[PDB]
Amino acid sequence: DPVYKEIAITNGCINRMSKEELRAKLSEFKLETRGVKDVLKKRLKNYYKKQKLMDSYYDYICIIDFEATCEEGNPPEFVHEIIEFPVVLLNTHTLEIEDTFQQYVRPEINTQLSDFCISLTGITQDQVDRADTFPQVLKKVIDWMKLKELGTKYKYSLLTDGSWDMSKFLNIQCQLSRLKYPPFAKKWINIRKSYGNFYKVQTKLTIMLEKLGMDYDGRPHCGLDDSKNIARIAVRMLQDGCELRINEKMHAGQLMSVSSSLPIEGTPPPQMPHFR
Amino acid sequence: DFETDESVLMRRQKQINYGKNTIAYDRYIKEVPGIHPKTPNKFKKYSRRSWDQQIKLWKVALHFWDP
RNA sequence: CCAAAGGCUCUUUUCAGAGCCACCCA
Repeated sequence: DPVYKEIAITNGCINRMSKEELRAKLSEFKLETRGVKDVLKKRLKNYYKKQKLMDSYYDYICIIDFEATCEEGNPPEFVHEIIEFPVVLLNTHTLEIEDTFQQYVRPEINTQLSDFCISLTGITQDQVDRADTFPQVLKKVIDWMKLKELGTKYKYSLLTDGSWDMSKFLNIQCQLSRLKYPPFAKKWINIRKSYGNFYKVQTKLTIMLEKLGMDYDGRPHCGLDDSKNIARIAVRMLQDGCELRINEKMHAGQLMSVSSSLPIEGTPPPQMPHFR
Repeated sequence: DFETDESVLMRRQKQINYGKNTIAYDRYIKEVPGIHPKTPNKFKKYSRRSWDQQIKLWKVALHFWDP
């Protein structure tokens, strides 16, 4: 289409603008003016593309950020057990956090939280001592998603800041609890991978917010708060015109990338996995 | 030692053709150095990141005969 | 010399678009 020709040209034109020039046009068009040079270049390019060009998309996105038992020094051969299971429901149309779920989990092996863990996450020994076991919390999480009608009435996907919440934490937690890894959790959106490709900028939640001109809100390493801050990042990216896509999956208990070359992946409705 | 791989050479040549098949490139050869855009040498050994960058800077440069 | 360059891969949106790996996740 000839209109793309016109876009590629403006793109190059925007590629040569300085930060102030960029900051100027965006202001002029009354758009978000915060963020590093790359964020702005991208923000401005999509404005045009969008303008010069005038769903199959997810209705909701579940942001999940686990906290787990840990130890000082962060050793590689550590057996982590999930202690906080949060979920933040993001309405892609409304672009707002519709609802949230939070529960602490009592670990079966590392029953006693180290001091490092307690100070890092802010989760106390009493909170965990009186919490439920992973399978029980997983049941409650699944019942909560079912009440939201995810997978049935609504098209949705899981989203995480990285690939370890799914590929590592939930993965070994399932092994420890002796249950089969949940099929609804085999594919997901790794917001970091997206963020890097979209804006062209390591990746810490704290760094992604910064390069966006955003301030963190809540207690760091509180599962729910990070999740809520990750949702602020997803909202902003959707608003900057990024089409977040399931980009990673679990196959044979091994992390694999999902091709951006395939139709929008719809996640199955949640179902409590079986033991064994 | 240089680049011998036919598939690499062919891919690079196509990239160069994309640049040469522009009119700014023909405007260039009509008129015309040190700043004058020089075509990347495909037989040279370069990393993928370096080759692509040279091609990107070269193509941008040729439009000095355009916007 | 210079210039280019993290290692790679796809596309005429090629003044341009897209992706994988590495790095990062408590």
